[PDB]
Amino acid sequence: KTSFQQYCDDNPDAAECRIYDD
Amino acid sequence: KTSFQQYCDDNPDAAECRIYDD
Amino acid sequence: SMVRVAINGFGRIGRNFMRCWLQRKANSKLEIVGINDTSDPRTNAHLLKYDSMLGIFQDAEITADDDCIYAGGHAVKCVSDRNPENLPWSAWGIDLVIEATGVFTSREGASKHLSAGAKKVLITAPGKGNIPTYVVGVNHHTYDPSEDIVSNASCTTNCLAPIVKVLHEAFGIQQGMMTTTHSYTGDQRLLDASHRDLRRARAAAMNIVPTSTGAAKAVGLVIPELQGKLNGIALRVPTPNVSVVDFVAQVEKPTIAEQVNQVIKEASETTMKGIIHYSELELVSSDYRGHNASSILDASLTMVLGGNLVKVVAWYDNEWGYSQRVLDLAEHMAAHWA
Amino acid sequence: SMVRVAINGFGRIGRNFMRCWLQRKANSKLEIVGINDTSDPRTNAHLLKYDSMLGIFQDAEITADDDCIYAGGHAVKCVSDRNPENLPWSAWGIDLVIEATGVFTSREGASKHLSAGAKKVLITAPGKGNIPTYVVGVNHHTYDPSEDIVSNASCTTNCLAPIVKVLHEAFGIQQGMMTTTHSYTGDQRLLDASHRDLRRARAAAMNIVPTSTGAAKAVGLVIPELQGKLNGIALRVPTPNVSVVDFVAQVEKPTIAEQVNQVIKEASETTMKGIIHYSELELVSSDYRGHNASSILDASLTMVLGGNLVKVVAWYDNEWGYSQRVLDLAEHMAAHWA
Amino acid sequence: SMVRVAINGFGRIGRNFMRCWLQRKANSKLEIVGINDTSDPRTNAHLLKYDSMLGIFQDAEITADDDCIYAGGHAVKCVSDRNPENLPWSAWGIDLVIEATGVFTSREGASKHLSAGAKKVLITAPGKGNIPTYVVGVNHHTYDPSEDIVSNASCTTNCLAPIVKVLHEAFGIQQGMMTTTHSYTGDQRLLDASHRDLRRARAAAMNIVPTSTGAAKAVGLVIPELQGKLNGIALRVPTPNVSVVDFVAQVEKPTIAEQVNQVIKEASETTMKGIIHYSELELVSSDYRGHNASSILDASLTMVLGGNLVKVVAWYDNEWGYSQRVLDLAEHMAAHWA
Amino acid sequence: SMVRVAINGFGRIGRNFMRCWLQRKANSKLEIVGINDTSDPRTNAHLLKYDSMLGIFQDAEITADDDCIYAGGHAVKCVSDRNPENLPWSAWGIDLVIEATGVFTSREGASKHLSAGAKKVLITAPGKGNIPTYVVGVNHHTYDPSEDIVSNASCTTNCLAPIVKVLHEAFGIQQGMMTTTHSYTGDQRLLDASHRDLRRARAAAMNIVPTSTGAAKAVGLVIPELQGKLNGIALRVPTPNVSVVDFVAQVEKPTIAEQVNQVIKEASETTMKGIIHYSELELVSSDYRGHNASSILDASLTMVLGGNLVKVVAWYDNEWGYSQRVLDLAEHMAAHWA
Ligand SMILES: NC(=O)c1ccc[n+]([C@@H]2O[C@H](COP(=O)([O-])OP(=O)(O)OC[C@H]3O[C@@H](n4cnc5c(N)ncnc54)[C@H](O)[C@@H]3O)[C@@H](O)[C@H]2O)c1
Ligand SMILES: NC(=O)c1ccc[n+]([C@@H]2O[C@H](COP(=O)([O-])OP(=O)(O)OC[C@H]3O[C@@H](n4cnc5c(N)ncnc54)[C@H](O)[C@@H]3O)[C@@H](O)[C@H]2O)c1
Ligand SMILES: NC(=O)c1ccc[n+]([C@@H]2O[C@H](COP(=O)([O-])OP(=O)(O)OC[C@H]3O[C@@H](n4cnc5c(N)ncnc54)[C@H](O)[C@@H]3O)[C@@H](O)[C@H]2O)c1
Ligand SMILES: NC(=O)c1ccc[n+]([C@@H]2O[C@H](COP(=O)([O-])OP(=O)(O)OC[C@H]3O[C@@H](n4cnc5c(N)ncnc54)[C@H](O)[C@@H]3O)[C@@H](O)[C@H]2O)c1
Ligand SMILES: [Mg+2]
Ligand SMILES: [Mg+2]
Ligand SMILES: [Mg+2]
Ligand SMILES: [Mg+2]
Repeated sequence: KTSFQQYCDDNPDAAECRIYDD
Repeated sequence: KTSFQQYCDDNPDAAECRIYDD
Repeated sequence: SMVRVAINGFGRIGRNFMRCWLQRKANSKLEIVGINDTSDPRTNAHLLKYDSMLGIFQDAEITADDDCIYAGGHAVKCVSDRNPENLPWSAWGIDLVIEATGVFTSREGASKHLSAGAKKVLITAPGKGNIPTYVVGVNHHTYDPSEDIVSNASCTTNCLAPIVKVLHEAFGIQQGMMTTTHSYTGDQRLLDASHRDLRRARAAAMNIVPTSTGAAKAVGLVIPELQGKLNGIALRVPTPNVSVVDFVAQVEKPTIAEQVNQVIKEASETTMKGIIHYSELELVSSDYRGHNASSILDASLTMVLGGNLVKVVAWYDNEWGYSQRVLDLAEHMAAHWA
Repeated sequence: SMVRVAINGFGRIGRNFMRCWLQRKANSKLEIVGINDTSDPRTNAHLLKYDSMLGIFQDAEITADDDCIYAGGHAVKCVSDRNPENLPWSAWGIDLVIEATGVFTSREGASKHLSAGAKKVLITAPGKGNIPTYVVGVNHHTYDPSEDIVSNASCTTNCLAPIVKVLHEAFGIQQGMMTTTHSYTGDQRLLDASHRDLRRARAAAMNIVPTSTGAAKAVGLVIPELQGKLNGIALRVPTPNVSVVDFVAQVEKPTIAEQVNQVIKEASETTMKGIIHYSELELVSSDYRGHNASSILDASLTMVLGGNLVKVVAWYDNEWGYSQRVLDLAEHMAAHWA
Repeated sequence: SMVRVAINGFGRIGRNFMRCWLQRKANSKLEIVGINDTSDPRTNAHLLKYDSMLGIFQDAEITADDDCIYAGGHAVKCVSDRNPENLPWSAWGIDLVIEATGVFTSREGASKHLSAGAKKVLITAPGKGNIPTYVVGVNHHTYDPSEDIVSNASCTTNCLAPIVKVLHEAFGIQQGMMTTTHSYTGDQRLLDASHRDLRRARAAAMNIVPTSTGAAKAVGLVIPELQGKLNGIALRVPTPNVSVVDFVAQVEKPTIAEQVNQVIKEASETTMKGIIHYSELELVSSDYRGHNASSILDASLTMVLGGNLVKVVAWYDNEWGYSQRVLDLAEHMAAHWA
Repeated sequence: SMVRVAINGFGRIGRNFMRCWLQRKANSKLEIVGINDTSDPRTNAHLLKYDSMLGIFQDAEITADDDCIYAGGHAVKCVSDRNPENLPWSAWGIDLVIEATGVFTSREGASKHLSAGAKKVLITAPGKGNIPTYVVGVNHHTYDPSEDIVSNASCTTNCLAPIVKVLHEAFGIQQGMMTTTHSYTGDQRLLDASHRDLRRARAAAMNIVPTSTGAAKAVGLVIPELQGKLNGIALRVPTPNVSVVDFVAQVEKPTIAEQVNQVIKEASETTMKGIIHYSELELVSSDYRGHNASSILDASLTMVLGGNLVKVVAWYDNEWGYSQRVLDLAEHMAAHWA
C-alpha cells in the first residue's frame, strides 16, 4: 500500500480522498 | 403561422432561429 | 417527545438538510440540537445563511457565538472533533445522528456514533456492507424500528428507484442501464490535483468527467426483485446543482412512449405523489432548483423501440430533493420510534 | 488538377475545416480559393488566427485586406452575400462548396450554390429530404461521383455510426438508444432569449439542456440494415467543445464487456483505424480536444447485462474531429472526381 | 388615470422590468398593456415564467394564447414587428414605451415609436445623440415634463453615479478611473463568432473580455461638474449576472478609508436610501442577486493612499437593480406627466 | 556540475514548473532529480501528462512505476511524506528545493528542507517573515549567493512589479492602486465549504470573489522606494487560468496615454525584453495561455487623466508565466551558487 493510500485511510475527508457515489 | 415563425423563415441564421442537430 | 437530532458534517447535505428542517419545523417530530463539523460555529452560521445555490436564508435570523448556532432563537450546540467516538452524544441526549460527512458509511464507522451515545444513525449516502437501505416512496415502509444504522442511499438512487418501481410493476423490467448527467460535487477537484480517482482529480468546472457508480445496482437493495439486473455510470458536468438520469430498460410487456408516460403520470398523481413529478414542459436544469420531488419525469424525452426497449429521463435536485428525502426518512423513523 | 473549394459560412465548422486543410495542405487534392460569410475578411482573419478552443494559429501567417484572407501567401477571395444564388462560383471556377452555414441543408437550398455555378456541394450537417449521406469509415465508399449534393451527417452521427457498425457486425444490433452529453453549440442562447426551440432559448453555460436529435435515426442512412432501429436525445452541458455518446444496444449474440471492448479494439487497429480510437485510460473531456478520431471508445465504461444489453461510451471532438471528416469526405470526392 | 405602457423588446431587461412591475403593481401609476418583441406570446410567457437567473415566477400565474400574455388575470396584448413605425401604439392608446431592444437608442430610432402613436419613450440604455439622461437618486428630479425621449443610462452608470455624487460632494472629485468586472450579456457571443467588437466576438463563458464603456463619461451627463473628468473600461467575465465597479478617485480634500466609508454609510441611510446600500459583510456576487439598490458599497474593500487617492468597490445586479431603476424612472415620469 | 533539484508539492505550480524545465532542459544548469508530494508517482505522472489547461504533454513520453516518474528517459525519484523534515534530501544529494506546497512559506517551515539535507529553498509564493524576495527582471540581480531561503513572490507581483518599475523610473510613482481580475485557484472551494476566508469559501466557478492580496505591498519589497505607496485587492472570477492586473497610479511627471505606452513599449524591447510584452492587439484571456512574459501590457486600454492619474492593464498567465519565472530564478541561483 502506497503512502498516498495510507494518507487517504487516515484522512478520508481530505480533498484528495473524497468519493461521493452520486 | 406567427410573425416569429415567418421571421425564422426569412432569417434562418439569426440567433433566434438556429437549429444544429448535434 | 421530540427526537433529538445531531448533524455530523455540516456540508452541502448537512446544511441543505438543516434548511429543509427549518422550513418544515412546525410539523416536525425532530429537533435539531447539535452539529459536529470540522469548522467553527461562526463560519458555519455564515455558510448556512449565505448559500450560492439556495440564496440567502430569510425565514429566520441566523447568528452564532463560540458555542452555538442560533436559528430564530433556537440554539444548536456545536462541537468540532473528527473522531465520532469523542462526540458528546450521551451528554446532549442525542437520539438520531444524520451522518453527512461522507466518511462514516460503513457499519464500523457509523457505529462510532452509537459508542458515543446516539441511539440511531441515518447515513446520507450508500452504506458499505450490510446496512439496511431505504428510498422513501419505494421501500421505507419496510423500515424496522429496531435498526440502529440505516442508509438513505444516494441522490441518484433516489431519483431512479421510484421510476424503476413504477416501470417494473407496469411492464416488468428484465435489465436496465443508467447514465446520470450529474452536477459536479465536492469530491471533485476545482483544478487538476491529487486524487485517489484519476477522473475526480480533474478540473470539475472545465470538464465532462465520467465516474463509476453503484447507484443503479443499489436500486436492487430497495427493489429486491431487481437485484443484479441494473447497472450504470455517471458523467459529471460543469453545473453546480441539479442532475438528470437517463434510464434504458429492457421490459417484458411491449409498450409505446405514450403508455410509458401515462403509467408514470398516473403514479405521480397517486401512489408516488410527492416522490415522482410528471412534466410535459420543455424545461432545463435551472428550473428544477429547489424541486421537492425525488424524480421529475421529462415526458417529452420518453421513447420506445421495438416494444421492449424503453428510454426515460428524470431530473432531480441532488442537494435539496435528496435532503427532503433525508428529512422524510428521519420523520418516518421518529413516527415509528419504539 | 486541384479541386477548387469555397467555404460558405466561416463559423466554428468553416474555420475548423480551414485549419484542418491548412495543416494537411501538402497532401491535398483541394485548394481553398474562396469564402462567403456574413462578416468581412479582416474580422474573419482575426477569428481564424485567434481561436478560444484551438489556440493561436502558428503554422503560417494569417493576414487580410478588403478582398482576401491570406494564409501563408495563399490568397482566399472573400465575398459577403446571404443569398447563395448571387455568389461568384462560376467567376471563381468553384468545383466544390463546403456548405457550413447551417441554413442550406435541403436540396433546394444547397442547389442555390449549383445555380451560382459550383459543381458540387458538401453539407456539413444532416441533409433534409433525399440527400445522399456519408460517414467516412462507414459508407463513404458508396459515394457516387455523379452526385451533386451530399451530406457529411452530424458530429454525433459520425461518432455513433462507426461504433454501431462494429457492434452490429459482431453481435447483431436489434435496437439501440443513444444520449449524447454534448458541449453547447452556437444554436443556443448565451442568456435566456427568444428562440424557436424553448430549450435552446435557455442560458447555455448555466444549464443542462435537452434537445431532440435525428443523429441516432441517421445512423440508419449510413447502415441501411438498421433503418428505424435506433433513436436518442441530446443533453447540452456547459462545456464549449468535446462531447460523449452513451449508446445502449439490444444485441442478438450474447456477450460480456470484455468481448465488446476487444471487438472495438480490434476494429480500431484494423478496419476502423483512424476512425475509432480505443482507450483504457481514465481521461476527461479536455483530453480529447483536437483528437482526429470520429469516436474514442472509453473502454473502462463498457458494461453488459444479461448477455444482450450492451452499454458503450465514446468521446468525440465535435468541432475538430468532425471537420477532419469533412476534409476526408472532400478529399475522397476529389480523388473520385469524374 | 394610469399611464399605459408598452415594452419594446422583451429581453433580459424587458422581462426583468415586467417582473419588477408585477411585484410593485399595487402602488403603481403604470399599466403595462402591450409588448412588441421578435418572439410570439407563447414563447414570451414561457420565458417570463421560467428564468435561469430569477427562478420560476411565483407571485401570479403566467399563461398565453395567440394574442396575449396573461399575468395574474392581467392581459397584455402582444405584437411582433421589428419596425417600430408599424406598431399599434395609437390603437392601443400607449402613453409610454420602454425601449429595451438595444437597437433604437438614437432620437431618430426611438422617435419611430412617437410616429406610431406613443407619447414618450424611455430608453433602457445610454442614448445616442441629444437625449436627456437620468439616474434615479442622482438627477431624476431635474426631469423636464416636456421631454418626449429619455434615457435611463446604463447599469454601470447607475451603480457608479450615486457613489461618485456622494464622494464628490464630500471630498471633491478631480479625476477618476473605473473598471467594471461585469457579467457577460447577450451582446457577447457564446462561441467565437463575428461581432463588430473583436473582443465581444470571443466565447463569453470561457474568457475575460475587455471592452469599452461609456459609463465613466456618462456620469458626467448626470453630474455635469464632472464632465470630462472620469474614464474607464469593462472586463466581462464568465458569470451570467451581477457585476462590480472598482472606482479609483483623485480627490481634493485629504481623507482616509474610515472617513470615506462613514460618508457613504451616512448617505445610504439618508439622501441615498434605497439607491446606495452600505455593507460590511464578506459576501460574493451570488449574494447580490435580486438586490434592489443601484450600488452596494463593499466597505471592507475601501482604501485610501496619501490622502487623495481613494478606491471604492460597489456591487450591482445589472439586470434586476437596473430594471428597478427603469421602473422608478417610469413612475417618476407618470407622476409628472405632460 | 548540475544543481540537483527536488520539487516539494507537485501541484499546479510544481507541474507547470516541471513542464517549463522539460522544455528548456537542453540549456539548463538544473537537474530535477526528485519529487515529494501527497500523491504517488503513477498518479503524478498521469497528472503531469494530462493537463486540463496545458493539454497533453507532447515533447517526451511520461510514464511511472512505484518509485519514479520517467520523462523522456529521465528518471525522477518520488516520495510521499507531508513532513519535510523526513525527506531524503541528504541521500538524494538535493541542492535546491522548489517549495510549491503552499504551506511551508515561513523560514521555520522552509528550513525543514535544510534540516533534511537540502542546501537552499526557493518558495513559489510570498515568504512569511524575513525571507529575501525576488522578481526576475526587477531585482533578481541583487541575489545574495549566501542566502539559503528565497521567495519568488506571487504571480500578481511578478506581473505588476515590472510595469511599476518602468512607470516609476519614467514618471515617478507617488501612490498606486491595483485590482487583479484573477482566475480562480486551488485554494478556493468548488462548492460552498468552510475556509478561513469567508469569501474563498464560496463556489469558485459560480462567483466573483473579492479577496485580499499582498501583491501591491510586496512590490515594495522588490522596489524598495515604493514601500508603503501601493495597495490593492483581487477579484477571483470563473476562469481556470490567466489573470489581468488593473493598475491606477498617481505619478509626479505629467503625461498622456500615448507617452505611457511609448515608455512601456521601449522597455519591452530593451531593459524588460522577455519580461514585459507590449501588445496593441484586441485579444482575450484565452489568447494568453502559455505566454512566457511576466506582464503583457494591453496598450489599447491605457488611459491618463489630468496628467497625473495613469491607468494601465496587463495580462499574465498566472500558472505558466509565473513558473517560467520560478525556473529563471532557479537558473540564476544555479549560476551564482555558493
Ligand atoms: N451533494 C450531493 O448532491 C449529495 C447528494 C446525496 C448524498 N450526498 C452524500 O452526502 C455526503 C456529504 O456530501 P456533501 O456534498 O454534503 O459533501 P461536503 O464535502 O460539502 O460536506 C461534508 C462535510 O462534512 C465535514 N466533515 C468531513 N469529515 C468530517 C469528520 N470526520 N467529522 C466531522 N465533520 C466532517 C466537512 O468539513 C464538510 O462540512 C457524501 O457521502 C455524499 O456522497 C451528497
Ligand atoms: N459546431 C459543431 O460541433 C458542429 C459539428 C458538426 C456539424 N455542425 C453543423 O455545421 C453547421 C454550422 O455550425 P457552426 O457550429 O459552425 O455554426 P456557426 O454559427 O459558428 O457558423 C455559421 C457561420 O455561417 C455564417 N452564415 C450564416 N448564414 C449565412 C448565409 N446565409 N450566408 C453566408 N454565411 C452565413 C455565420 O455568420 C457563421 O459564420 C450547422 O449546420 C451545424 O449543425 C456543427
Ligand atoms: N443586460 C443588462 O445587464 C443590461 C443592463 C442595463 C441596460 N441594458 C440595455 O438594455 C437593452 C436590452 O438589453 P438585454 O440585455 O435585455 O438584451 P436582450 O438581447 O436580452 O433583449 C433584447 C430583446 O429585444 C428583442 N428585439 C431585438 N430587436 C428588436 C426589434 N427590432 N423589434 C422588437 N424586438 C426586438 C430581442 O429579440 C430581445 O427579446 C440594451 O440596450 C442593453 O444595453 C442591459
Ligand atoms: N496557481 C497559481 O496561479 C499560483 C501562482 C503563483 C504562486 N502560487 C503559489 O504556489 C503554491 C502552490 O500553489 P498551487 O496552485 O500549485 O496549489 P496546488 O494545491 O495545486 O498544489 C499544492 C501541491 O502540494 C501538495 N502538498 C500539500 N501539502 C503538502 C505537504 N505537506 N507535503 C507534500 N506535498 C504537499 C498538494 O497535494 C499539491 O499537489 C502556493 O504557495 C501558491 O500560492 C500559485
Ligand atoms: Mg423487441
Ligand atoms: Mg438477455
Ligand atoms: Mg496625496
Ligand atoms: Mg493632475
